[PDB]
Amino acid sequence: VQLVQSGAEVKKPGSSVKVSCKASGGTFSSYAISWVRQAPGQGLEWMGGIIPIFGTANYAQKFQGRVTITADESTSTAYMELSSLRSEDTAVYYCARSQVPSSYYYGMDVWGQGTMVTVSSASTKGPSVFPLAPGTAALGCLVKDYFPEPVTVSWNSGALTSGVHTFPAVLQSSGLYSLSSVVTVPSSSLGTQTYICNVNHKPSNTKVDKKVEP
Amino acid sequence: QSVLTQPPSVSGAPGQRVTISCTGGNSNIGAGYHVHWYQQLPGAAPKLLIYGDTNRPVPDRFSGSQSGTSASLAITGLQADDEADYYCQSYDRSRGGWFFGGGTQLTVLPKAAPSVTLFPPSSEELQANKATLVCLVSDFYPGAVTVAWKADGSPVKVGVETTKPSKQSNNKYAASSYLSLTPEQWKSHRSYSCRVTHEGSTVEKTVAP
Amino acid sequence: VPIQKVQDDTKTLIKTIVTRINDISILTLSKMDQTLAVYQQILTSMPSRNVIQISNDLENLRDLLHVLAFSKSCHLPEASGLETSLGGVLEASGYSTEVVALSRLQGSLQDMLWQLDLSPGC
Repeated sequence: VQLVQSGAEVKKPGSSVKVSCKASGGTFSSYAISWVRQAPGQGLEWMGGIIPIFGTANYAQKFQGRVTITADESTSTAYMELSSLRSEDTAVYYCARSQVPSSYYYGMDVWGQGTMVTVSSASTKGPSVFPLAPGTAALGCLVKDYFPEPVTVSWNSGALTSGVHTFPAVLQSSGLYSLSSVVTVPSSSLGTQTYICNVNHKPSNTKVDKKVEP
Repeated sequence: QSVLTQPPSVSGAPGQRVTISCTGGNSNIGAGYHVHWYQQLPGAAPKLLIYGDTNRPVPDRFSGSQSGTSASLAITGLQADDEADYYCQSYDRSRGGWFFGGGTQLTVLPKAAPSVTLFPPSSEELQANKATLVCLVSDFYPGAVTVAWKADGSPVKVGVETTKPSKQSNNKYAASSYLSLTPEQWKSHRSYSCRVTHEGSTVEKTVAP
Repeated sequence: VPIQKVQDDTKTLIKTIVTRINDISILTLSKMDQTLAVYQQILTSMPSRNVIQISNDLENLRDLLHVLAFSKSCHLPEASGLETSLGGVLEASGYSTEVVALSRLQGSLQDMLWQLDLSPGC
C-alpha cells in the first residue's frame, strides 16, 4: 500500500488550501487516515483523523474550526482543507494510514510523501543572477530575490560537476529567497575555459545563463 | 508546548547505545495507553519504529520500554544511518488525540574546522543600487557554528541573514551568511569581515571596496 | 498486529476502565458496540473530568472491538446508539445520576470481559 499526495501549493493569507491523499492498493475505507503537519524546524503535530467507512472525523483542539477532513471511499481519497491561512501554517502536511484496520491504538504504518504548503504574501518573481568573480580559485553566482522556492543551478549546462556546491537559500526579510552556487577550479584554467551558471526558476519560468569572468 | 516531552538532542559515537525518553502525565503515557516511536530521516516522511511500547514492525537494534509516566527508545550499536529525528506518540485522554512529542534529533558523531569564503558585492549589483557580501562556510563538523560581521572592526547586526548549518553530501556541514548594504554604505567603509567561530577556533575573512 | 494481541489489549483496556470507575467512587460484537455507543451518548450529557475521560476510553474500546470484528470477516458499522429529549428519559427510570450511570457501565464492561473471553459472535 502507498499513499500519494497532491503537489505543493503556495497560498496567500486569508485564502484556503485542500490537500489530497489517494490510495494505491488497499481497503482505504476500513483503515484510519490521520493528518499531521510539520513546520520547518518543528516536530510532528497531530491535526486529526478520519475513518472513511464510518464517515466521522476527529480534530485536534488546536485546529478545530479551521480544518475539515473528508474521505471519498469510491476514489479512496482523503482530503484535508485548511481555511483562513496564516503565516504560521507554512508547513509540510502528511497523511498516514493506521497499522491495524480502524484504530490508531497501534500506530500509523503507511505515511505519505508530504505536501508542502507555503503561506506568504510574496508573489512569484524570477531571480537576479549576479557573478561572484574568482592553487585553486573559487567562482560562483548569486541568485538573489526570487520566490517561491525552488531554483536549480547547473554549470556549463551540466558538464561541470567537480567542485560544485549549491548552498541552501535564505529567506530574506523582504519575503524573497536568495541562493549562492560556487565552484572551485584550477587557477590556470581561468584564462582558457568558460564557466557559466545556468539558473532555472520554474515557478516564474525564468532561465538565466550567466558567465563568471575574472 | 507539546504534551509529551523529549530531549531536544542526543548524541553518540558509532557502536554506542543511545536512549531517548518520552515523559507525560497520567492522562497519556500513564493509564494504559501505549507509546509509539517514529523515525524521520533528513528529508523524508516518518516511519513507524515502535508501536505499543515495545513491538517492532525494523532492526532489533531499536527497542522500546515503558514504565510509569515515561517511555524510552534504545538504539544499540548506533550506526550512521540512525542519525535522524525521533518522535514519540501517545493518546491524550484529556484532549482526546494521539499527540506527538517535541522530538529528539539523534546525531552520530570527527571534528573539522570550517573553510570560509567571502565574496564582495558584484559590480552589476552595485549598478542595480544593491550590495550583498556573501560568506560561505563549508566542510565543518559538527554543525554548531557562529557568524559575526564587522565593518571597520565595529559589529554589524542590521541587514544580516544567516542559515542554520545544513548537511553536505559528505556527511559534514555548510552554511551561508549575507550582509545587505547599499552601494554607498559598502563604499563608505574600508573593510568588511565575516568571522566564523566553530569549537573555539575562528576563521575570519575580509574584503575591501 | 496479531488478533491475539488485539484481544489482550481490549481486555486490558476494559480492566483499566473498570478500575477507573472504581476510583471515581452484551454478547456479540455488534451488541457490545451498540452498548458502548449508548453509554457514550449518556456520558456526553453529564460531562466532568472522569466522565469525558471514560467516554474517550470507550471510543478507543469501540475502535478495538471493530478491529476484532474485521479480523473475524464480518462487518458491523458504527452503531448509532439511541433513536432520540434526553433529560426526561435520563432522570426518570433511567440514568442521569453520574454514579448510577458509571455503575451500569462497569457492569456492562464486566460482562463484555467474560464474553470476549468466550470468543463471541459478530
